[PDB]
Amino acid sequence: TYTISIRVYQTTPKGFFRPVERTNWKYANGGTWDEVRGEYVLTMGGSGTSGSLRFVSSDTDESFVATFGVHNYKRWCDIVTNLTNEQTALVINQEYYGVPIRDQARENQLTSYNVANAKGRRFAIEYTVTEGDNLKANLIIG
Amino acid sequence: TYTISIRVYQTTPKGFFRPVERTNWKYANGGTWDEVRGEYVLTMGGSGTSGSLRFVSSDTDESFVATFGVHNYKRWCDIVTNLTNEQTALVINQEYYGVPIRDQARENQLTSYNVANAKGRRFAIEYTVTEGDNLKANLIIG
Amino acid sequence: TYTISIRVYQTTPKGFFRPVERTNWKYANGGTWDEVRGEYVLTMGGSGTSGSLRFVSSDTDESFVATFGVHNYKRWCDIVTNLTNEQTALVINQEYYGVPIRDQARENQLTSYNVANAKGRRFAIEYTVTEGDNLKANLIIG
Amino acid sequence: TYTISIRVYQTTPKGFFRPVERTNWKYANGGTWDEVRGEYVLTMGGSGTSGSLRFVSSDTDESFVATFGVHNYKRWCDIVTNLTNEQTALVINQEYYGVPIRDQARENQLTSYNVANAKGRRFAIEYTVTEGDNLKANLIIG
Repeated sequence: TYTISIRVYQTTPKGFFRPVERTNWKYANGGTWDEVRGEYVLTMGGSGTSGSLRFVSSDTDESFVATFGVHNYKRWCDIVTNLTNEQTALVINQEYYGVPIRDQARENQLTSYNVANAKGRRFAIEYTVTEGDNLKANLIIG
Repeated sequence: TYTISIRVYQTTPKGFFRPVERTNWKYANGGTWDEVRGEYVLTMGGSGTSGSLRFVSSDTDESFVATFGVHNYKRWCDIVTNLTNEQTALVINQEYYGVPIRDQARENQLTSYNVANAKGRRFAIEYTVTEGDNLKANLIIG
Repeated sequence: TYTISIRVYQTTPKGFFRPVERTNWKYANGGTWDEVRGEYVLTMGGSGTSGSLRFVSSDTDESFVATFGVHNYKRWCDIVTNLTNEQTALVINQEYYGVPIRDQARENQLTSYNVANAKGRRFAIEYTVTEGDNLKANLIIG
Repeated sequence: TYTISIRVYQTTPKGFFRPVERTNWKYANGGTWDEVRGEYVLTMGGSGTSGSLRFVSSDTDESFVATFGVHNYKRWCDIVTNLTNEQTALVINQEYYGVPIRDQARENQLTSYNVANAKGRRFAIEYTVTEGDNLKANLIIG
């Protein structure tokens, strides 16, 4: 059993990102999202699946989907921003298992990733514990 | 803009269902899930989309997905239980837009629905406000 | 270190009780409230303190304070209802350390307790795990 | 009726502050805490009362209590850090109605306040809406 426990950091009072969606991919017996001691915890039965979180800032018309998983026993992550209204986390989560560019992001098995939106704001995932059964990550909103 | 505000009633202290997933379908400019005063609020851009909540009772190996939406300007709902390990809310929500047995349920535009799992536990949705932009429902776990 | 993990059951769709307050008494180095996997978790460094939760049903003008703690290495609980507007959880929690009738409730070290309000609705605390470091309780709203 | 809607910004991925306590003072018919769209909402019956939030970073042995209220029809705020183990939000909130050094802070009716703990970490409250029934504030953790 894997857990990925995520701490969210909003670094500037410019805009306000709120959680709006949390999804689980169907592989490796699925998985769950729990809130535990102020953290978002993704639990998976083993390697080969993932889950996504979407955050929205209605004040500034900004949003992103952050995806976390394990591929061949190594943690991975990605962030997608500049979302269309059709790009919910339900949509994005699935793309990592069929869309070549997204497949590659998962295959990269990154301990850290960052991307900025068209408005200039950067988002980052940083795994602080990168090995073992209880992985930990910071989700940093710039 | 539509909202569906959901109050969850867990009625029986045998097992414990916890929220594990909340999804948004991509049609009608998508949507969001918010927690508001102890309720789950699904907000949608217009008619033709939906969102799902999955609950799991790990103590008793039980689970269900409850889906809420608006089809042709009328509210709808459905519950799926006796889930396989592959049937996350991400999977189930999407099935309402392509899978015949799910399409028909959506097209029924029900104000109430109930189902029992193999263990005999009843799950129910009852809309308490069935008209207008701001709909309300009870989700009752038996 | 003690934890008391509380599962809330709302047994009837009549009214809707929502969480509005959570307090920690100052003895035995205080304590904390956490949300963990859908449960309310009170953590205390040792015996001799407590914490309170207040729930309100605005629909029906009902409310109660539920208090949980450990006294001389035995768990205790109490519920106060028919609250005046001045009886917040901050107020009620403290009364178990100075008010004779409340002191007695704590000294009783109950594994279960129930009380009904003037409107006829009953509330109950039921400890399902009554011994050890990780205590568990059902909070049942009738 | 007053509301104070609070957005929490945790700006630095060194340590992690989690919400552990939320209290309501007894004056002006008390009040409630609600979670609304990712924000903390303190609702009060009238002028002359307050509510407190405690946050703890267990990883770095840091904590603070942030208090928000209305005094003589003007909003006020304060932060207390470098807390002893006995100083829960239950304790701190009550001190604003009897303890001279706390009374004076409330009477200042501040729209903004900041303080640093012994480790040099800054905590700040800034009201973004300073007039009317529905007030807004940022709680910024440095």
